[PDB]
Amino acid sequence: DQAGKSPNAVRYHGGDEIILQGFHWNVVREAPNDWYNILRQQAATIAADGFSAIWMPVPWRDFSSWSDGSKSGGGEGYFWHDFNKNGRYGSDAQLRQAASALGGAGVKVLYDVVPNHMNRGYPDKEINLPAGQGFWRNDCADPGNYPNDCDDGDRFIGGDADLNTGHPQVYGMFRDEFTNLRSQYGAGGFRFNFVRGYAPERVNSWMTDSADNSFCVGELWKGPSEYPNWDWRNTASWQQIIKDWSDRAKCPVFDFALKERMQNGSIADWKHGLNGNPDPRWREVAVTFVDNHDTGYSPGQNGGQHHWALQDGLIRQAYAYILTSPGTPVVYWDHMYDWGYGDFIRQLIQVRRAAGVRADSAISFHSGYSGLVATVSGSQQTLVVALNSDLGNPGQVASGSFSEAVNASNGQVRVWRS
Ligand SMILES: OC[C@H]1O[C@H](O[C@H]2[C@H](O)[C@@H](O)[C@@H](O[C@H]3[C@H](O)[C@@H](O)[C@@H](O[C@H]4[C@H](O)[C@@H](O)[C@@H](O)O[C@@H]4CO)O[C@@H]3CO)O[C@@H]2CO)[C@H](O)[C@@H](O)[C@@H]1O
Ligand SMILES: [Ca+2]
Ligand SMILES: [Ca+2]
Repeated sequence: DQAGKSPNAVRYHGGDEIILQGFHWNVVREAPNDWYNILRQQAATIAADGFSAIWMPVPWRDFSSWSDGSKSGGGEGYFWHDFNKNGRYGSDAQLRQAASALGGAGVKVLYDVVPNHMNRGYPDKEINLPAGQGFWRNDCADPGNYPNDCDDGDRFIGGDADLNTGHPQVYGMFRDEFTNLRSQYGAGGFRFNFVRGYAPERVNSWMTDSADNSFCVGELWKGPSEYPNWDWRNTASWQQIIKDWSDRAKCPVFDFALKERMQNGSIADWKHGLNGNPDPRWREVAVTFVDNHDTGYSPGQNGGQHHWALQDGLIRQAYAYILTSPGTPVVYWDHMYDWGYGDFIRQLIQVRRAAGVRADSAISFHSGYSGLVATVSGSQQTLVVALNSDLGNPGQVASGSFSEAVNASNGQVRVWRS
């Protein structure tokens, strides 16, 4: 496991990670207080499957609850009240055991952290920040969903639970928790939630202070149309928006550019995500995914959130693409362990590793065939990927001797190695 910073000092940890998203939306409902036991028991399996890191749920206890019609939720971690680890996923003791098992098996543990807001109204919590001291966004005049003097980012819905992450004392509080997670809970890095809610630069500061050499990823989900009309971003590509955040936070960013193309474009257009960018400084910072707990379905209740879910007919194609291309891929718990795509994903992980494909590997797209046809220059081997294509043989598009590595869904998914 190579472990440096990119040529632009972005914390991609060598550019060779393969991450497993360690949970789905309904875990606290389906395996109440048992999740960490489940991960401890699966640790060896996860490690054997080929994952170098696991994205853990928010460790901070969440006893929130909400409901609007048919839809209900809470306790998943995004509306935590204090840093106590005895939450709905399991106890502090179980977390430590879980993190120890994962780490023991060579899997780095990445924690999901929510610095933007907290469950302000929770009657029994260990963290109580009073009003009138500048700890909250609403300690200042709050016009709309725009930075105010108490919060240099967007607000979460109403903004009444938004923290002034820039307040010396709030910053310091998060800083200390990140260091704790690293020193007693075996953190190898963090997944930053709702990155639109506070300054990119603050993420860099936090990383510098607590885990400079760790892996980090930011969740920036905000389209061009969400920026003000006078902002350059209102007319920029999804790629430029996430790339800009990454340059400032010095952390890799979720490829929402690729996700938007998977949802709205044709398969041939998948070449427009950040990870397909001809400049390695651009594609190496992309953190690719097919679905997550927000965008995809989850076993259980209401099918989870499914805010921007990939149709089942493209799941295999979607995984074939992210596992064989540049950037850093993320595999969704469910596709891997619930829905039966596990064997298929296992195969591709092996292909990725044997070819020596990494964050900055070169990718070329071929224009003369239907579907998506790409040539990937791994450090060990060259890959020819043809998805929903009429391509006849790898030799039509690449020089060399190729063997078939993957052939699934009636040739809709084909991968060849040199
Ligand atoms: O006190 C502040 C606000 O509190 C109340 O908000 C409720 C929401 O109405 C609920 O829908 C819910 O919010 C969830 C949200 O549904 C869920 O997607 C998740 O959101 C994450 C998401 O994973 C991710 O995309 C990311 O970008 O950030 C989001 C925020 O972390 O988690 C949310 C929190 O559980 O629950 C909240 C709070 O209970 C109230 O209705 C508001 O008016 C009020 O302003
Ligand atoms: Ca690494
Ligand atoms: Ca905010």
